Amino acid sequence: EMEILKQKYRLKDLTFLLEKQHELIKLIIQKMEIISET
Amino acid sequence: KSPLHFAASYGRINTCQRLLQDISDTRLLNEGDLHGMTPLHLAAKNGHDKVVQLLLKKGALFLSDHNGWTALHHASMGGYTQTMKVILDTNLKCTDRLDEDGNTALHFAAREGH
Repeated sequence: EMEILKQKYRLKDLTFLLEKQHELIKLIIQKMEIISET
Repeated sequence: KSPLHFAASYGRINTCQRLLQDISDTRLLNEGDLHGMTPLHLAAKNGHDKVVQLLLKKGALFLSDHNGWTALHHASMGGYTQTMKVILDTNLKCTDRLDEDGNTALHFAAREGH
């Protein structure tokens, strides 16, 4: 039980990190110098 | 044209401010994609609020694409609450519209579980 519980918390931390990273990448597109391939 | 679809589809606020300074030009925003999607729906789908509010201040007229989906519908898939609040405060007549089969904005919000 405690091992699956630990896995659940680790996966929650992982998905929080991935959500933040995805928001960050969206930040990356929303200000880009797309001129050569515009 | 296509660059407008691209830029409005990914939250390029400065470019939008640049290339829609022509007030008399109206038909280009009301254009359609291969699926008829209007930039509003694109920005609602791709997580962007400043661009959709900027277009709304122009009077986007709330176009509807194929499959009957509308801006609120596409904004629902993704759980972006900010676009919901900035698109609902303007008019309450944009919640009960219906798509090709009968699903509403609530149907899709529940479907994606936000």
